[PDB]
Amino acid sequence: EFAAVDLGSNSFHMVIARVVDGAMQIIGRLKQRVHLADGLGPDNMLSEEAMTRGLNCLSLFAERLQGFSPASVCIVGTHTLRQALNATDFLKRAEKVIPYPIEIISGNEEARLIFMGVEHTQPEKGRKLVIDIGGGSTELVIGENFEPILVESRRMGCVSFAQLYFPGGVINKENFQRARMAAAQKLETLTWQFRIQGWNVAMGASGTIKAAHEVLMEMGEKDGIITPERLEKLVKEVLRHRNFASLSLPGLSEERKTVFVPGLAILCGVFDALAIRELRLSDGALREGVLYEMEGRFRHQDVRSRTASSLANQYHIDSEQARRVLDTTMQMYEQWREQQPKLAHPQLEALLRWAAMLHEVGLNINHSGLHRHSAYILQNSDLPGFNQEQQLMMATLVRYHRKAIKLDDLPRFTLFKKKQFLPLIQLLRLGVLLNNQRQATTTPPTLTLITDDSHWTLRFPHDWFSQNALVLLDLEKEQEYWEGVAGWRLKIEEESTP
Amino acid sequence: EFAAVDLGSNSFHMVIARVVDGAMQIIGRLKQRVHLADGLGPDNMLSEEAMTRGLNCLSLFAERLQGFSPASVCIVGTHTLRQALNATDFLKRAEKVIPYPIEIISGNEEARLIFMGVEHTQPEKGRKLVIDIGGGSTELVIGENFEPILVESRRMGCVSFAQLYFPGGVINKENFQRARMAAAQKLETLTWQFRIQGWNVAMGASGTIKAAHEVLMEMGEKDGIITPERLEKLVKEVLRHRNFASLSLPGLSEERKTVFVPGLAILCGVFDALAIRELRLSDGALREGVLYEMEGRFRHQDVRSRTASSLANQYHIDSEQARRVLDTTMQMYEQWREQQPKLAHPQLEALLRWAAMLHEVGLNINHSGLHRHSAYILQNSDLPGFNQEQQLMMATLVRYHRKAIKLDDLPRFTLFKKKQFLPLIQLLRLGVLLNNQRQATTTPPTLTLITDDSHWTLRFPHDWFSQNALVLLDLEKEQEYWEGVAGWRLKIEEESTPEI
Repeated sequence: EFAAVDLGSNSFHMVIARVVDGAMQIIGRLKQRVHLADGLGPDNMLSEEAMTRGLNCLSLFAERLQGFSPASVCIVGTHTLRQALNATDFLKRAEKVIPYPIEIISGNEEARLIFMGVEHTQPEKGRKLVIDIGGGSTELVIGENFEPILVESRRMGCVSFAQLYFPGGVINKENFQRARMAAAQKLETLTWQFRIQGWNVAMGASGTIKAAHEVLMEMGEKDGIITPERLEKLVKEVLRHRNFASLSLPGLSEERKTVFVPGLAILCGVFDALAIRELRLSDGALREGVLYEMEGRFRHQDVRSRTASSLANQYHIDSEQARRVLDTTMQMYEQWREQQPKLAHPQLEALLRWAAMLHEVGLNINHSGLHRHSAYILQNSDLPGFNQEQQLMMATLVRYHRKAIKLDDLPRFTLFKKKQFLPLIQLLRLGVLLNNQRQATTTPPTLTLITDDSHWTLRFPHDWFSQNALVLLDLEKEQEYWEGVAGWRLKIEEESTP
Repeated sequence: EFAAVDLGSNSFHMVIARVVDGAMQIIGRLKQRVHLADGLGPDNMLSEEAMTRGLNCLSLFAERLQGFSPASVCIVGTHTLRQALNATDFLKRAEKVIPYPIEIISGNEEARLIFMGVEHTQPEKGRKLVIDIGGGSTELVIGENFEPILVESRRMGCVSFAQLYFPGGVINKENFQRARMAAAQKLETLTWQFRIQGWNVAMGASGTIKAAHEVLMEMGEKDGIITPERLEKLVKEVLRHRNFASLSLPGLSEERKTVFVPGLAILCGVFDALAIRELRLSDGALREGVLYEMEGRFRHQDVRSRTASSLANQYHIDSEQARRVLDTTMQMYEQWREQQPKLAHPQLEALLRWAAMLHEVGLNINHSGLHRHSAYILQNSDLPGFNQEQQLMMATLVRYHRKAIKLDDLPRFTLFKKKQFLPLIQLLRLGVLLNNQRQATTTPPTLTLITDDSHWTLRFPHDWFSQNALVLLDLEKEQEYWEGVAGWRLKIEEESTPEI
């Protein structure tokens, strides 16, 4: 029994499901019109009223989810929480009304998941184009057979476009055209690329496209296909009205009336830019993509594994070295975990494992400043399957893997605590250093790690450094590096005369 | 007549030559101890006394090069200038005693040129290992047929290791032992790779290795080869003495006595690390690499072209887009140039071209923040042929090619002035944006650029924007960007004359 929750701009959505004989099956769906993006202002601060509204919904969502284990639930946040400067404050307050962490995801991860949701709900063959127009952002993907090919997101949605192009809710040809051209403008750099890739079928998701389809059926269209001609009919109808408040289109809810016009403008902008001839509405979207992702992970299908393996190929990472560092780092990790079990968490363990595998990702840029270059790539790339904090954590572990360490600029995390991840930096630094000689590395048959808080002792075999003098110099340098970090101390020992 | 000069950490060097019927004819060579590296204090600030030694030598060099045009001289700076936090002060002071710009180059670039100098001087067949121990850095290169295969540089040299391991010039087994191991420690990551790669001959360059060779010959070794056994003989002779000041090995100058022991220690460490059996002395080194490069550049052969084409392959850059943006940018550049020709410079022209060609290098990191990611790769990668300022300038042009612009964040340059390079940023921003639609781009048949200092007017064909609405929106956003930059103004016009 799983649940996927999507904290969007216009609404918060939830889906609950189970798996029977390998097949997914929906138990319940929940939706509450929260208007999170409405509370977003000039300074990009969520208002106290919108935050109160959202907290009230998460308590209701937590009520429905009473008894669900953290593993059976995924809550994601999108455009509005990506742009809110006080996102952290909302997240922290949310902690007291819903016991599952909120995971902010990037626009390109959101687009990827929407595509997966459409693909899993709409299992119709062919290369698909997937469009999703939201309250704050718009996603566009071309893919086939659950494999994305092109993935994009743009900061345009019905809420933002309402304020920018329809001040006070005013409807006219000029306001509409400006909004439509603005939408095409945002797609300028991808039109040739998307059109030359092409698609067998185009599918549209979420509220704006759904309303467009419903108004068309109300206005006499014989089938549900959205076409350039039919969109022009919708525009003509819209322009018969002077304001969003008097937008009396058959089939529109009072709520949809506040955002339908800017949404339609973006939709027209999309069709204009990509020259879509036929678009059908999909019942799948983000929450379904999330639901299928979490389920695949219970079956040990984790796209992040593929992400890490593809990064290794893209950047020509020495796999033999990656594996040496991983083995060394994790041999020490198991001991650290053994001695401080309350601080060890499987999610951070996974991130440490990928950090070890990817610490040399920036080598093809330069060995000089390698930790900074590796961190640059990991922090700024598109990493399918990673949420924002996971991505930033992995980059952070890599950022501090060698040379002088001052933790002045350490990022804050809502999902991870310093007591849990600082020791992973210590472990990775030691794991890397011990493998400096690459293929010439002599690996000790045994290596004992003894921890007393952040005062660590590494005990090597009897007389080991007599044949590994350079390693000892590297360790003595690391001891000096740890002296800069308050609380950290490194001691090196060797087993005594037998 | 042309000359190559390098400002090292112990010696400054020069070579003067001329080309006769396809052949390089070396006219003369100069080596002068300056020991600039001794002036590097704990805060990495070059001392006044050291800067004065450097400037006095540059004055002498300038006089030697009287009548040489700037195109006929290339001066490069290595380790000491890379490390000096006040390098810019020294470079500004040098402007008054020698009229040629001093080009600081990376350790990697230095290593590459050293290998090139050995190859051009040692016309011998085979894959070569090249070791060069300077006063401040040590380079190790494996290459063949004038192409480097493995290129490395480490921060260890005969001047720097003197202070570090032999304080007060005190010589003893423990001090020597430490220096030798420290040199091996710096080679940790490259030994296996280098040893597997192998070489048909090992060549050594610069003063430390030349001194080791000269002392061995004076000791009676039958041939001039440096071997591990012979190095142990040198070490034993060295340890007989208590100080640099009393190092009476036959064949060492008083100047060489001050740095011979730490250099010897590094040499032993290199031999331990790479398992070298025989090291032959080469008389070619960095200055010869610079010299042969300058010569190729007269014949329009520039390794930077290969560097730019290699980056395009490495990062799968769209060549059609690169070409589109280059053409657009350079068509406006020629108009800019003709309106203020004094402000144009061949060097900066070449860097704008390459910036246009490589502005999308960071696309594999992300489509968003492209200007930042592209600049990051260009700023931090090894780019053969480029000096530090050229590399940073090229990366800077790319860094500012889109989005909000803030001139207060620009880096300083000794070689380029804002009046010469800010218009390159303006040209590139325009060239890129006019091609936003890629292959779907509509290229205007004409495009006139009119400049009034930094108030620029772009004049498009009659009625051009009626069929290119998105391009106008992009240009309007660019106009807004310039309105936030003092003195910069963008005006967009259409020719007013109707045509049939």
